[PDB]
Amino acid sequence: YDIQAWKKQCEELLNLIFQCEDSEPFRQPVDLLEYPDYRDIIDTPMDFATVRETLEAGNYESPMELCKDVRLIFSNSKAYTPSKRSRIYSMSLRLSAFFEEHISSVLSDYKSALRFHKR
Ligand SMILES: Cc1n[nH]cc1CNc1ccccc1F
Repeated sequence: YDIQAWKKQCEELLNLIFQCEDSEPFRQPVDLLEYPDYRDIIDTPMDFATVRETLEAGNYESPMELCKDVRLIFSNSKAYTPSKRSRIYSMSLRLSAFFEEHISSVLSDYKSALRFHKR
């Protein structure tokens, strides 16, 4: 029933993601000195610190918006990887599976609470 509960649920999930070793390449914006052509390939960079800061600033209205940005981290990894077997892309696949497994109930609970609110 709680329309606001998603926010703390997303903070807790982001805390788990930051503890997870697989998130290391995704915690901060990609450094252009390390990957000089990054912006030639990726139009909209995204990383977990930016997601956490957007959430803490009160700049997400729903968990769907946060999901869209987290999914952008993973699609940017798939777009920039030179191979489906690269280290960083393999880490992104595992982290994405972990994220999707945990975000499902957050999204479901929010959409149910909102449908109850508008009944
Ligand atoms: C993100 C990010 N973190 N660290 C480097 C990058 C750039 N992306 C990337 C690079 C190589 C293989 C696979 C990839 F997705």
